[PDB]
Amino acid sequence: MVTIRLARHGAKKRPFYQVVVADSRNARNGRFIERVGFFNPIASEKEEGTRLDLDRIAHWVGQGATISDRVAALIKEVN
Amino acid sequence: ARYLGPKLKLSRREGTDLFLKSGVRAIDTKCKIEQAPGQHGARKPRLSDYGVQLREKQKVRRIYGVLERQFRNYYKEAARLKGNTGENLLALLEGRLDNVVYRMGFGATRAEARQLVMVNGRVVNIASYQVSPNDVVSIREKAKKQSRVKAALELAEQREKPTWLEVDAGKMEGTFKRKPERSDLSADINEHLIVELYSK
Amino acid sequence: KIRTLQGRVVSDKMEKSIVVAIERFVKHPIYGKFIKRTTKLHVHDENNECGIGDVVEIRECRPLSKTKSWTLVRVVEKA
Amino acid sequence: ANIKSAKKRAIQSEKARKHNASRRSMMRTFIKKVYAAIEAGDKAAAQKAFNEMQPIVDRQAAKGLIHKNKAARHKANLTAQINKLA
RNA sequence: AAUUGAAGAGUUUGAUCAUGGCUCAGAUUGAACGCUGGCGGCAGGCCUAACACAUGCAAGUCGAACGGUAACAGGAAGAAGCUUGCUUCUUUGCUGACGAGUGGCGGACGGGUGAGUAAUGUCUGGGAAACUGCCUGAUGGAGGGGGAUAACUACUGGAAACGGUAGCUAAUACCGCAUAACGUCGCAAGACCAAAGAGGGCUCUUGCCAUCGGAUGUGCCCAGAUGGGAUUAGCUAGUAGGUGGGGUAACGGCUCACCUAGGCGACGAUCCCUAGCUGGUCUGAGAGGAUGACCAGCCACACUGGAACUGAGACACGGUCCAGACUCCUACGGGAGGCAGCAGUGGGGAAUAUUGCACAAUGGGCGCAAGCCUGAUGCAGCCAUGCCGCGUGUAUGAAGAAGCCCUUCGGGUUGUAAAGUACUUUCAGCGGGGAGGAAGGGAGUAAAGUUAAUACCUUUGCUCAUUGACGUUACCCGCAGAAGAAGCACCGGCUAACUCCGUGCCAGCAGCCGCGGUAAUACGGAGGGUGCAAGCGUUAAUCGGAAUUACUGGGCGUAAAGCGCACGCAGGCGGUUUGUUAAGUCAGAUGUGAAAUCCCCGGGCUCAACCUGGGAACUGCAUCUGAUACUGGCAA
Ligand SMILES: [K+]
Ligand SMILES: [K+]
Ligand SMILES: [K+]
Ligand SMILES: [K+]
Ligand SMILES: [K+]
Ligand SMILES: [K+]
Ligand SMILES: [K+]
Ligand SMILES: [K+]
Ligand SMILES: [K+]
Ligand SMILES: [K+]
Ligand SMILES: [K+]
Ligand SMILES: [K+]
Ligand SMILES: [Mg+2]
Ligand SMILES: [Mg+2]
Ligand SMILES: [Mg+2]
Ligand SMILES: [Mg+2]
Ligand SMILES: [Mg+2]
Ligand SMILES: [Mg+2]
Ligand SMILES: [Mg+2]
Ligand SMILES: [Mg+2]
Ligand SMILES: [Mg+2]
Ligand SMILES: [Mg+2]
Ligand SMILES: [Mg+2]
Ligand SMILES: [Mg+2]
Ligand SMILES: [Mg+2]
Ligand SMILES: [Mg+2]
Ligand SMILES: [Mg+2]
Ligand SMILES: [Mg+2]
Ligand SMILES: [Mg+2]
Ligand SMILES: [Mg+2]
Ligand SMILES: [Mg+2]
Ligand SMILES: [Mg+2]
Ligand SMILES: [Mg+2]
Ligand SMILES: [Mg+2]
Ligand SMILES: [Mg+2]
Ligand SMILES: [Mg+2]
Ligand SMILES: [Mg+2]
Ligand SMILES: [Mg+2]
Ligand SMILES: [Mg+2]
Ligand SMILES: [Mg+2]
Ligand SMILES: [Mg+2]
Ligand SMILES: [Mg+2]
Ligand SMILES: [Mg+2]
Ligand SMILES: [Mg+2]
Ligand SMILES: [Mg+2]
Ligand SMILES: [Mg+2]
Repeated sequence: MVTIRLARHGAKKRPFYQVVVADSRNARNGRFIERVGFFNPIASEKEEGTRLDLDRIAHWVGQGATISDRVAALIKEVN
Repeated sequence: ARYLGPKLKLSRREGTDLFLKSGVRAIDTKCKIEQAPGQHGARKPRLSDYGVQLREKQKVRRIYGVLERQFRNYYKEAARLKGNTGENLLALLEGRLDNVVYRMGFGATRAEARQLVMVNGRVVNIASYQVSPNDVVSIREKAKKQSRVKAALELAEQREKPTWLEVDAGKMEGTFKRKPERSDLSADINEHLIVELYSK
Repeated sequence: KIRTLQGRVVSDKMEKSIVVAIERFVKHPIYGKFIKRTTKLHVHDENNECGIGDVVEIRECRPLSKTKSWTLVRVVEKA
Repeated sequence: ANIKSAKKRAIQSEKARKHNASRRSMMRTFIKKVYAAIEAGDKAAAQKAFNEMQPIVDRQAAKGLIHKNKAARHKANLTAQINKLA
């Protein structure tokens, strides 16, 4: 189905995640429908570690998109 | 990755003081600044237009001990940046931190200052670090028992200290207040020759 | 409006079908001269209204045969 | 087959083939009787055959042997042809 | 703020100007080779044989669908050496669980490769006649029966692969019946079609069926664009269209019968050759030129040829069937296999890596969940393949030491170079400390919402343990001592850098011109020097310079170039005025132009490379609304 999940970008030992709406069948870093945020797990203090377009997430959840475990946890800790 | 060879020959080949010595005694007493190095040294043929452009580039390099690959990358950066490319290039070389350790007077030479290698209170051991306007550069406490740094400051105290910086005694710190204009630097470097050489 | 093309009937020999030449005037990609180009479409003409030389409005429709996916809208001018 | 689940799929798909072929054959037999009644040219015979066919094509569509559009087509094609007969 | 951007030189001649080719300076690479080689970060690494492949691994999962019980862990009964308290040998699905089996879902994803394909492909922009598992919204349903079958059991055929026979049994397996409308067929009247339980403690959770929506995915159609060849000009019979039947999820010559004789083509059909396409990449001032490896989108293929079956989806890489070419096991009767998954082997080649570790993270399958699976992925190994960073000491130091080398023997130069003397300790080595990548999940407890319930369940808090492959991590502190760490090309001009000795058109050099026949800055060595530097050279290859295919931006009297001359179809071009149209053209708006990349302003790794936020850009395409000078159409 349509899922909201993390695509792993960044560099070796220094992950940076794009938060994407995608058909679940596509590869993690492949075809996606829409980018709705990012998550940096090794962000220095002061820098924004997480941004999420919660309105766009709500649109997609309203059309029956699921959310990965990690994105659900990021949605909690943001708001 | 470093020129570890006899240093006076560079100033001799360039035929000008490149400020590459400590200054325990005079440049004239140390070497023949008039004469180019080697067996065919007292000879001085006509130098080509290419040869002139080369020697100007090799002048600006050999002062700082910046090898060609790294110097080329500065040219590209200077050309990219807005405004006058030749001025941008000198501003980038002046913005380097490893000039500062020497220039503030901690090393007797840049080669010594480079052996010795804090900015905004954080340790930086990179010669190529571009120091920004309003940045405080300073020394550690752990190596203030070295006789090198004592001697080097006494050598530094006879030079004309730079006129967009603020070196201090004791805690041994100074602010990069602004970037230097071309007016600040020596009207001797013909940086248009370097711009032209890389445009070739 | 609804989308239509206009062109000249170059054949009416088929039953309930015509061939319409659409002339377009296009700038040459390299040399800049404006050049005449032609696209021939097989068009449906239920009643066999049109004749060779008529100017016709046509519209895109579902496939009606192997080569026909356009239908006659009006005759602009009879020959 | 190399993989265990592939071996099982080969068995299950063969079982499904036999089951499906039987129902498909049966459905086609009942459709053929309507066309055969039309070919002869008798409306009462054709409406009888059609009334037998109708539940079968509908049920096989529900079970997924055919799509409902295919069931619809068969009923439409034969209803049209039965109406033209007398 | 985001297109600030454009260099020439050598070589024809006795000399000259022009013409014109050849050659060079630059940038680049999936490179290779030679010499050399210290460390790190980040990336990259079969371009050739879509050649053949040994071995391991790359797809399973669910007991909360089902009969069960081969494991082994409990539990209860019934007895033996009897540590008077139980191990042990027995029986028993009773329970945790679980081999095999039925059933469900997955195996169509993820991963590989570029053989085929010059248009059933791709790119851009539109369209109508469609289906769509899992997810999601709404409205209802969810009744009552039946016959089987695997496992299993008995017998039994085969060397094996793999069966045969008979009996027995379960379900969310299968099949009627009932029910039946915002469903299907029908002009209507009517007619017709479904389903499944399971789990926790009547209630909750979850699943099942129908219909209409959403979302996603996929099929289909059209226009323009997307290589070369005319020393390929005609091609086409389901061919082009029509009518009717059939067929498809769906339009359709998709198919068939009949009817009409069409359809395509110099705006290049047909035929031949080459080729995966794109975002982009390299180069370039730009316009172009070259290119499509890595990353991402699309397509195609899976030993070769063909075929379907199952399924929401395949004509299916690790599925089925057949045939073929290979190769292997055999009791000779028969059987078996497909690395263009990852690793690896042989082979080809100038040339391209380990038969590694882990599911901790992200994602994927199954599962209520726990979890299990995952060569995706995260990591590690190998290689200077590239990019970026750092080291190989620093200061002093005339004795201008030797030893060099050159010298008009005065000296000069290497060279402050070395030594000597102060010092320093990055990185490497050795020893101690220490982030971050961990979110979650598991336990009982906390309140509220469901509820007959202060139950179970759900959610959120609450507290206590606990999860890292990388890993002897990044990074930090301490120890010892200059210690363990510099090469490669070049020096006649172009082109930065000159002497001596050896050789004597020889040996040899050479990108181009040229150099070498006894005083060679050109060969070979040396001393000195120049350029680059953990690299440097060489070769290959692309663009540049090359305005040397010239659109931007060239020529044709004599340098290459006006057909021997004309007529003329297609085509290109078109005097002047008014009106009209609005095709070109112009303006505005809207939609689209994936992300990455490039660029700008920022941010993060000590810096950089690298990573990353927002913007700009994507010069295009389409649609709508206007303008009407010019070009085109029409009228006079
Ligand atoms: K199974
Ligand atoms: K020339
Ligand atoms: K696959
Ligand atoms: K290909
Ligand atoms: K056909
Ligand atoms: K037809
Ligand atoms: K291109
Ligand atoms: K094939
Ligand atoms: K399925
Ligand atoms: K995992
Ligand atoms: K021209
Ligand atoms: K006009
Ligand atoms: Mg380097
Ligand atoms: Mg000559
Ligand atoms: Mg089991
Ligand atoms: Mg795939
Ligand atoms: Mg029932
Ligand atoms: Mg069923
Ligand atoms: Mg019924
Ligand atoms: Mg030719
Ligand atoms: Mg020929
Ligand atoms: Mg038809
Ligand atoms: Mg068609
Ligand atoms: Mg090919
Ligand atoms: Mg150019
Ligand atoms: Mg490719
Ligand atoms: Mg191409
Ligand atoms: Mg099917
Ligand atoms: Mg498969
Ligand atoms: Mg395989
Ligand atoms: Mg392999
Ligand atoms: Mg070989
Ligand atoms: Mg496994
Ligand atoms: Mg020279
Ligand atoms: Mg000689
Ligand atoms: Mg070349
Ligand atoms: Mg050109
Ligand atoms: Mg010319
Ligand atoms: Mg002549
Ligand atoms: Mg001539
Ligand atoms: Mg003539
Ligand atoms: Mg004429
Ligand atoms: Mg005119
Ligand atoms: Mg217009
Ligand atoms: Mg983009
Ligand atoms: Mg006009």
